[PDB]
Amino acid sequence: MVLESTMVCVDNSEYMRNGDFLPTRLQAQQDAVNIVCHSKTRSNPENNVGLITLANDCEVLTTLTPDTGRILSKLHTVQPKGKITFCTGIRVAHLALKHRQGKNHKMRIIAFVGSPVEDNEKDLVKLAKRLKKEKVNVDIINFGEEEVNTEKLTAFVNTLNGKDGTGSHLVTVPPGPSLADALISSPILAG
Amino acid sequence: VPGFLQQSQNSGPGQPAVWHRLEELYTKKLWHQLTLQVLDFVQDPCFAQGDGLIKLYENFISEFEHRVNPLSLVEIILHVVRQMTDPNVALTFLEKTREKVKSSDEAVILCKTAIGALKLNIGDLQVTKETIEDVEEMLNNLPGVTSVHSRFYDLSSKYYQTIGNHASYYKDALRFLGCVDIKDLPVSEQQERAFTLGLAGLLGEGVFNFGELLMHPVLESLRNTDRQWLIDTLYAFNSGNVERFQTLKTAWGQQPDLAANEAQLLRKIQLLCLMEMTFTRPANHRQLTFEEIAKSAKITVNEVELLVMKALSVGLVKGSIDEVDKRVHMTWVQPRVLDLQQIKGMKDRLEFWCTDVKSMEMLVEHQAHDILT
Amino acid sequence: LGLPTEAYISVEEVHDDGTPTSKTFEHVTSEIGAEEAEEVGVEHLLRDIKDTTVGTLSQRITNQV
Repeated sequence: MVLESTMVCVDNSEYMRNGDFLPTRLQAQQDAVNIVCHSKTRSNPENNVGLITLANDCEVLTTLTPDTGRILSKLHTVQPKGKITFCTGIRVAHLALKHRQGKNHKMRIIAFVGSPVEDNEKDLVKLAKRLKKEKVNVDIINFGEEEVNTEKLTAFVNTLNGKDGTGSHLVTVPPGPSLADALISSPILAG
Repeated sequence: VPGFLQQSQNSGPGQPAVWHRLEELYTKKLWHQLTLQVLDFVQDPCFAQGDGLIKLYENFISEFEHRVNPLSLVEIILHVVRQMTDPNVALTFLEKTREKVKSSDEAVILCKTAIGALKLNIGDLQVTKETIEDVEEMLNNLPGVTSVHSRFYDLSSKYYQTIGNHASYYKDALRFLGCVDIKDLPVSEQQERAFTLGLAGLLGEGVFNFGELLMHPVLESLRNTDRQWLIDTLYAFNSGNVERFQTLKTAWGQQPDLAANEAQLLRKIQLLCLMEMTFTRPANHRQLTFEEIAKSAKITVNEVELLVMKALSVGLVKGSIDEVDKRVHMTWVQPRVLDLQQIKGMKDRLEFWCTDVKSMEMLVEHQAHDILT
Repeated sequence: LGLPTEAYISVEEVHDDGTPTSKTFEHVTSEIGAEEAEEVGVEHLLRDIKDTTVGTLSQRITNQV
């Protein structure tokens, strides 16, 4: 029922070659974003979702579109390469869902961090406070398990939803070969 | 796998820990971390003979991994081939790995460069030349691939050092040095490279700059004390000083290639002297005479005409020759690198020019204000 | 004091000492033209400051100065 413009930040880095998480982390994350996009569309028919990659620098593949077929189709040919630039990717996503189609919609970022983040704590907390001022929620998935912990991510999310904001999230998934869609249950339902 | 790794463990110091780490990475199915570890592994054994046995293990990895960076795969394969010491099996292994990667690109180029380097010691005109030509087009609107560019330019530089194309070697060496923007290379290596580049510049067929070579802020700074005669002769060439060249003859006379090529060096320095004279003379006179050119270049008056004609033909200077009056009217000399004092002089000249422009603008405005308000 | 448009085209630049080939922008001549309707509309709207004086006056202001 709630209007939400949610931009997905997918990680097509070189650590996605790893087969630890089911048939390659790339395919696991493909299924995960499939379920997340379907969940958003089912939650609201007018809800619009987009796609951004976190490759060498960044790349926007599909801006906010109510349909999901184009997003899924573009998801193919997302072959991994390069490192991950979390700060730049999130800033680009922030700009993209600042230039919304409908200003009454809410603003959200679902990020799939399946690789270490090389951004210091200070820059990440600065980004956290800026996004809190701009009223953005960041659902972060600690995919990949390259650190599978508060790899400078729990600080990010807690800074976001500080003072009982309960807006952001950080779902950490173990390397257990279980479908990432099967694992995700917090943001989809109890958002 | 288990017994193979246990038996191979006894090959170098501290190996068991790294072998256990590799086993853990493989079991956890972390292909890329395994790839980084494998790339770092080869550096340990000085002889690097164990790598000659890890061929089977890497084959098994890449068989059902087939996702890891084929660039890194080619790097580790390059190390394995370097360990391997028989050219025929080396060639076959390189061909098979090239077929294996193919689709990746940026690693096929590395494999071709490896083939060229391997075959350079044995036969050039049949493989090396056409391979250098072949690796030319995939390098297209795709810069910053230093990882392959450095190897390619090193191979080309070696080929041109052979054969005897000093100018092409000069171009390729400059390109390699630029591609490896950070230095991070042994001082001995970069010093030898500086010496070779200076010699190639001196002996080149059509390279008269000696203005950016002298100030190359990466190489000439490292030959400043060991072999200073190269820098000294480069300065002499840049300033077109035939007398300094002749005096320094003693220093470079020990170099066999330079000693063999004496007439070419002499003509190059003489042309540089003509250029320097034209540049030094003010623009308003810029009208040299046969006796002056002869005195400056240490050649008789008769050869002045041929020297000036060679300069004009190559394109160093533009002008004409008037034998009746025994003069040369130079109208344009090649641009050269200038220091900060000369830049400030250019700034002052610009100041004069702008002052004149403003004066005339004010004159016209004041005089014609009546018609233009 | 000049035209308001500058045109650039992306081109690959090969150096001799700068070595790496970068993508640089190369200038291209740009001018302003108009169809008949556009010219009519612009001339109608140009009742802000109109001074034709095609003679020596304009040949002194539009150029020289």
